[PDB]
Amino acid sequence: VPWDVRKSSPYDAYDQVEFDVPVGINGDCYDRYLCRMEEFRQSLRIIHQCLNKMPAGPVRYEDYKITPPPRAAMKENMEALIHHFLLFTKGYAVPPGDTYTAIEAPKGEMGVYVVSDGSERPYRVHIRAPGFAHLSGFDHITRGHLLADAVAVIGTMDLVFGEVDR
Amino acid sequence: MSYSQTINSLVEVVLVLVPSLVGIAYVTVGERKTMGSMQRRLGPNAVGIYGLLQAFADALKLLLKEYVGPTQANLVLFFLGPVITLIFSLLGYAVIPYGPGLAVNDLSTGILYMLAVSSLATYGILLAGWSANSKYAFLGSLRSTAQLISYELVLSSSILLVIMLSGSLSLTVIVESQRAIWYILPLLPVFIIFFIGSVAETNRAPFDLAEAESELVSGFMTEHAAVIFVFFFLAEYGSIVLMCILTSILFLGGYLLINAPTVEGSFYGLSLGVKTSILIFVFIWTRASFPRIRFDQLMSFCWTVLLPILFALIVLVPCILYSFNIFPVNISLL
Amino acid sequence: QYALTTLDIITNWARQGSFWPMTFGLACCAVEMMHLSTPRYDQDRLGIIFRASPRQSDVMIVAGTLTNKMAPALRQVYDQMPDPRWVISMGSCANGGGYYHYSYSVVRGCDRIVPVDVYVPGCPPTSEALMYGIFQLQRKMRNTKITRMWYRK
Amino acid sequence: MSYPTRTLANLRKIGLKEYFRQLLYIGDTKYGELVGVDKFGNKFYENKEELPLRTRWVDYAKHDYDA
Amino acid sequence: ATPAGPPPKNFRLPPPKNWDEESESTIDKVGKYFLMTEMLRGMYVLLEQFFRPPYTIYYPFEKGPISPRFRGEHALRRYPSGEERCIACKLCEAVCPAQAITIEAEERADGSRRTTRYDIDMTKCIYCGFCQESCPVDAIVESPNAEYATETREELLYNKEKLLANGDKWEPELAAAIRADAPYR
Amino acid sequence: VSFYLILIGLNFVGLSYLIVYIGAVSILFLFILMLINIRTSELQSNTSNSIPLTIL
Amino acid sequence: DTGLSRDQVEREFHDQVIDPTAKTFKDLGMEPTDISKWTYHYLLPYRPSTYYDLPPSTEKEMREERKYLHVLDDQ
Amino acid sequence: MSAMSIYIIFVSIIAILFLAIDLIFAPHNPYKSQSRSPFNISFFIYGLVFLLLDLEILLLYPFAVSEYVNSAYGLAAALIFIGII
Amino acid sequence: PVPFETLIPYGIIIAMFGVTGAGMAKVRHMFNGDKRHRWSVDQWDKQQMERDRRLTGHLRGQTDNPIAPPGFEFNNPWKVXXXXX
Ligand code: SF4
Ligand code: SF4
Ligand code: SF4
Repeated sequence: VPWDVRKSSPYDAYDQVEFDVPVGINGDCYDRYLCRMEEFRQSLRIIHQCLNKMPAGPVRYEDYKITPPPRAAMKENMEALIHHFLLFTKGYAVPPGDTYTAIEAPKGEMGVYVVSDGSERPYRVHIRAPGFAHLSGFDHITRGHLLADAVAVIGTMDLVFGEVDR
Repeated sequence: MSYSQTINSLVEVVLVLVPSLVGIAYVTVGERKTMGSMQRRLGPNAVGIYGLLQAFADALKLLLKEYVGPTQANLVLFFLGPVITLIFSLLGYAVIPYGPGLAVNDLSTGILYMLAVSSLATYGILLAGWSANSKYAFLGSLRSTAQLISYELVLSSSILLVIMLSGSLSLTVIVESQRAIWYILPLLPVFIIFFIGSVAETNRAPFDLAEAESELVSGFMTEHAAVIFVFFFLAEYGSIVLMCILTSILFLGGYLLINAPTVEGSFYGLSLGVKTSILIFVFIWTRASFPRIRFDQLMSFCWTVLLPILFALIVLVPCILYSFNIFPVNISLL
Repeated sequence: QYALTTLDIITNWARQGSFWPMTFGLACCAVEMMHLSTPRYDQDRLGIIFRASPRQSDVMIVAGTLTNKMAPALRQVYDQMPDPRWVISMGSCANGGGYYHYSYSVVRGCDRIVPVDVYVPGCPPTSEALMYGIFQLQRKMRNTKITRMWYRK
Repeated sequence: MSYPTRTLANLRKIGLKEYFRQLLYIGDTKYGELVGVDKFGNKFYENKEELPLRTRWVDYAKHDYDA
Repeated sequence: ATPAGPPPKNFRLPPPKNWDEESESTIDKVGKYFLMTEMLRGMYVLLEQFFRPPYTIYYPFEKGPISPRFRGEHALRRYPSGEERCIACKLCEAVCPAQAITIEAEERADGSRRTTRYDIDMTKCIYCGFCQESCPVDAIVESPNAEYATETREELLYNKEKLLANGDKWEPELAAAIRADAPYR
Repeated sequence: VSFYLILIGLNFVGLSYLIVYIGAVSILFLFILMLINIRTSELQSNTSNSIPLTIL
Repeated sequence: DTGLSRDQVEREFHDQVIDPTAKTFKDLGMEPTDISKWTYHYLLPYRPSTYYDLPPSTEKEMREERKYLHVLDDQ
Repeated sequence: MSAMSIYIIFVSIIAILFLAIDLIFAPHNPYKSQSRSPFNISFFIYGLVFLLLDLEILLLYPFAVSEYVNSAYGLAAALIFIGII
Repeated sequence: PVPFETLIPYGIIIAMFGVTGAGMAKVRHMFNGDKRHRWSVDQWDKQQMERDRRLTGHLRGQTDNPIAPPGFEFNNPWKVXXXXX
């Protein structure tokens, strides 16, 4: 299946960079190994483009109601000091609503579902971990097969259990 | 004779056995340092100068560690397997010639002695897995016993081809018969098969399921603590060195090179050592270079690749010997 | 007296020279712990070999967040370690609960479950910080009195 | 991992006594210029022709060296 | 599976090739099998690495690199005069993601706004630098130190005395790290 | 028995016993025996009842 | 501690005689349990549990065994 | 005393010393139904084919130390024997 | 470069083989009376050594004399045993 979240729903600067998507054909551990080895080369290819396309300017959104002001501003002018005080004690308020946002994480589609109530604390944060869905398929991919192949498919799933359990 | 026979036998035994264990200790240190250089690292360099005391630290640590035996199945049976494995792994050094006739026992049936003592060593592994009273570890020790006997067939089939060339089971005569040519040239496929069989026979990588912990069901050797670990590990390094010595004896001309008795003996010992050390290096080299073969694949490799080739060579080689009038004499010569 | 110190030095030199941890790699601290075996630091150069089973191991490194669901397993492997044995708590989570100290599912420090010989701070401690703690435990072994302790009483 | 030419040269620049002492703590044959000494007595050295991250090193004042 | 629209050009693979149709000679095929050519090539790679320089450094005689931003052991700092930098704003206690800081404060004998309790539970702290980012006077900082493993857990409950002593000992590093990175803060 | 045969000079047959009987026949017997379910209680005959016949 | 010494051999001829003018568990509100209540609990991990040691199979057990294949012939 | 007898005794002695050290000086503490399942027939086959093939190799070892007297005639019978197995 | 420290254990292993070879050659030579030893000794060889001892007293003793000393015709050893025939 040719599908990459960076291609289908571009985020950050992935629409400004060139790269290829490795896709297998047999759906086995060997194809998934070859896709990951080629992903090494496309990652390096993207990094080189980012080195040359790096623009000048600020690295934090320029509203001190959301991002903390520079330390020199915070010690210099009244407005910056207030915004520094509030962001580190109350935090910024996030408009109410909800969103499901997904990226192409190294282990697959990582998503997060956040519900905002308008306050400075999130009402609900649910994390969609690709390793959770993958390990839930372990029975489907391993039933009828050899015990001596289980280590191969545990490794073919990119499994970190901080992702799985959260 | 000149002095007491008992004194001679004491000294001859001490000269072979004691420096052997020193060499086995430093093969483990050399394994760690060779894989490290291959892995862009150092390996042991802090326990003793240049890491030269590392194996002695390991052995003393394990010898003073507490042993956790099974749920009182039997005291004798639990140690019985480890003891057998170590003793018979070391017994094969007694027929190694460090020069013509320079062996603890210059035996005319020496090749068959080496085969017998190796067969008696597989018992300890099988008797250990059962004694552990864990059906999970028994199956791994069972798979390890199946691999050891199957590749014992590979080694004794390869050795039969060398005996056809030399016409003798004396290790000395095999070596002397290579002054004509090292058998690795005429028997080149046999040497490669024999070396592969020797790696499998020693439970060494890529045939290392016995100690593999990442494989879910493997790792029978991984449940061995304190003294039992020392027994099994010493037996394994001892067999690795002996399979490299026997490989040099059969195919690399043994103690042969490329007036005083002391220097002639030293050169023969050194030439055997250099050849043995090279095969120990290759032995380490393959562990670092390859991934691990599954049990079903390694049994299929033995029985559907190596053995069918060897049995084909068992037909061809004596036909060549007869066709060229080169069937050797079997009397005491050399 | 001097003899018993000599055996004391000898037996302690062996405990330091072959330091075999059983890495209970619970979470992200295991990544820093795994970096101690890699070429830059090469723990093997000092004699450290990681061991998969507690039977072959001298030290337990708790490197990760200990959940309530996991604590019985940790106690079980600690009980299966032959003496002499030591425990190193590595990381804020293993130490006192860490970022999850106020969680319903987290043990607020593995010292509620097992006795701990060395606490290594950081979330995660650096590979060098882990090495520093291992050095402290070796210095602890180096000062352990064994034959002189029995000789006192 | 010193290599023969490196170790042979450093031996000549330092002598066998110093060589063996260095082999007793750091386990290597290192030579460089003395950058300075700290309050505790540790000596610090630099050599910019060493391998990366090995260009600076300390000789600890105390036998039971601790970081 | 494929995106909507017409099938991607040449997405369908051509039919499988029979043994007869393989474009590779028997001698080469038999030779690689029996001689294990690709395994020999992999072994040759290891010998190349065997003669390359190792990456190992000899710790603790040598150290790995750290940056002015490195987040290690916490310290409380002074002014050049020796007055405490801390004025009990409680910004670090409020922002702390792990609730590792506990502070109490009143007027000092001279009437200055100062702390009476400043504890950091180092077994709760996640070493994130948020306190150091939130401090308006550069009072709380993380030192570069990472080698302070302790025998007991109680030794990792830092009170104000422990933290002010840490700042006194580490101040030249603390000022150098602040000097290098303050333009970016 | 094998050690006995070796010491009287029957070295080939003595080593053949070690290789064949211990090395392979006994290994096959233990593999099968150590895989099958055995209750030792189900296998104990009252040997005292067989002792008079044993003497005769 | 070898569990064996001169004053320990002498100690085994002596027989525990309970002072009648001494406070007991009664005074503390406690009722000691008998040791035979605790042998099974404390010695359970020391009873062999190998399959070799179960008592012989009942006729109920002999009959059900014939509902299973006991060797994998395909493996 | 034959060098082979002293060798056997010394190797045995080494094994006892290793046991003795860990029995005397190592610590010791009292730190000490079952389901059943069918076993795999492949284990019986490995042992069976090993044993039968181990016997046939054994029967060829006399030929390798007798090739000169056996010459062509003994080679025929050896080849007949090899062909059958 | 060459990692010499990795090669040191091989030098130790190689040197241990040399120590065994040199040592076994020297002690065997002193045992044989300062002459090189025998090997691949068959029954004919053993008998010739016993005949050498009944001429000189030493199993490795040599004499070019065409005439046997008196008592040679009487010192042929008939070996006696109690069980194994
Ligand atoms: S202490 Fe920090 S780095 Fe270590 S396991 Fe817990 S969260 Fe991960
Ligand atoms: S350390 Fe800084 S942020 Fe925290 S109370 Fe003191 S002044 Fe406020
Ligand atoms: S580093 Fe982070 S967790 Fe630790 S005290 Fe400062 S804000 Fe709290």
